[PDB]
Amino acid sequence: LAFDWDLGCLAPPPLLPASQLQLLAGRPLQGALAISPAAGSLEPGERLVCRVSLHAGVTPQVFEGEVRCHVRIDDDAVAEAE
Amino acid sequence: TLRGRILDERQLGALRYVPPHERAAARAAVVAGAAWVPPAMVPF
Amino acid sequence: TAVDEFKAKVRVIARALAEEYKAVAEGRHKALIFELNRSGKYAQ
Repeated sequence: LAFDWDLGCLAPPPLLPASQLQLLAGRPLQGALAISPAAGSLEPGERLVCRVSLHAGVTPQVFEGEVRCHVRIDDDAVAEAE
Repeated sequence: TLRGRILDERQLGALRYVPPHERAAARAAVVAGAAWVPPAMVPF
Repeated sequence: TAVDEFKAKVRVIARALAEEYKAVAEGRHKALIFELNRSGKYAQ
């Protein structure tokens, strides 16, 4: 399974430098969410640890967001096996 | 789904907005540093 | 010694503040305060 990570409204602005936190302006989270594996392949019956880290900004906030993880069959891997 | 409370230092010290479910953790984080604050390097 | 250390650090911070003051009247001062809070340099 190919595992990709997406943030609906939680995306970081294109962790964050402390001096340049103004990039968080206009962003719903007012933080930077990141996950250690952005997109990794995974063998069957293999458990993967994913570290979700939040670096918050200067504005107090209460967030109840949703983070999506997309899982697809690894065509490259199965083709390699064949 | 991830839910969290980014709270100011004053609000944390007074426990102004921490939910009762997590007030113990909030008091812990206030009295004894339990959350990291990456300092990086100062501009000046 | 501590007073001299404070004076030196304050002089450096004030030179940085003067650079930011050059960047961007009373409206200017309010905007600079707001921008410092937004950027988080005020936290440091």
